[PDB]
Amino acid sequence: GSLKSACVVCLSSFKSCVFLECGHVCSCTECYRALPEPKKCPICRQAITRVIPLYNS
Ligand SMILES: [Zn+2]
Ligand SMILES: [Zn+2]
Repeated sequence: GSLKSACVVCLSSFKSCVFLECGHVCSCTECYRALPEPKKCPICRQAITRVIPLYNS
């Protein structure tokens, strides 16, 4: 289910982040950090104001 579960940026780590405010779950944590500034969601291209773990903190 890699379309559903693999990070859409590297395709090498599982998705692990929720992007706010757009709400999309598309990226692992390393790819988020690596995103060029200003950081935008790979899915919808909205600015990412905050990252929270998909695994509930
Ligand atoms: Zn990744
Ligand atoms: Zn988005």
